Amino acid sequence: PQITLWKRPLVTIRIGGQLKEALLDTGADDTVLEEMNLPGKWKPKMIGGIGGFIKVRQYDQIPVEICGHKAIGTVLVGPSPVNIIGRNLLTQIGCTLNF
Amino acid sequence: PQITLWKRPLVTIRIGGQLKEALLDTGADDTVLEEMNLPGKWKPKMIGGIGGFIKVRQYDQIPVEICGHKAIGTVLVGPSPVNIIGRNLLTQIGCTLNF
Ligand SMILES: CC(C)(C)NC(=O)[C@@H]1C[C@@H]2CCCC[C@@H]2CN1C[C@@H](O)[C@H](Cc1ccccc1)NC(=O)[C@H](CC(N)=O)NC(=O)c1ccc2ccccc2n1
Repeated sequence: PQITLWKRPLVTIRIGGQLKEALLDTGADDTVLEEMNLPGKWKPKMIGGIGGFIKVRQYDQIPVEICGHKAIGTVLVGPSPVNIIGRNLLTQIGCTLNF
Repeated sequence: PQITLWKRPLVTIRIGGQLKEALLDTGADDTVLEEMNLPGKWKPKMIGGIGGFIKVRQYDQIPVEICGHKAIGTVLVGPSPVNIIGRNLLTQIGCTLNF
């Protein structure tokens, strides 16, 4: 589809079979999720943006479906106010910026 | 242009007569530039990101040229590792997300 930027580009994703709302974020290298209790091994990581760094848990090879387009890769879980879909998964769904 | 996302969507902009590299960021509501001088009055403001809140200088009605496209709007100046072009300006240049 085509997603306009008049409002935050929030879309429904499925991860762990849960449905969530998440921000399509061309400025994010990573995919960062609101705290959720995913099973599996993880590695600690620190990621940064405006305001500083937060501690997150890195889970690998997690399926994430984005408006019906399937992806699989790394998701970082921790105390973010918003679920963010970053470039690692936006590339997998063939997302471009256009103007 | 059509811009893919296997690398950061960094483009050249012109602001205040100077060229800068900036990130095309669909996740950012606002446009936030690294600390610099701009002409005119500014007002103190605060904005929040993944790592928490920062103090910024708000400049209104600033012209910014983004890959040759003209925008004129609010630019926030503050401590950042990256010059970020947010939706307030992306929408002025007709930028959408597509997949
Ligand atoms: C820019 C404003 C403040 C207007 N908005 C944001 O920061 C929004 C805020 C919402 C709500 C909180 C969670 C984050 C989301 C989306 N961000 C926008 C992002 O696109 C944001 C933009 C940004 C890029 C680079 C530096 C600072 C801000 N990106 C990130 O926060 C992500 C997190 C991540 N690791 O995926 N960051 C980066 O991609 C990144 C790249 C390079 C780099 C270099 C040095 C230091 C930090 C850093 N972060």
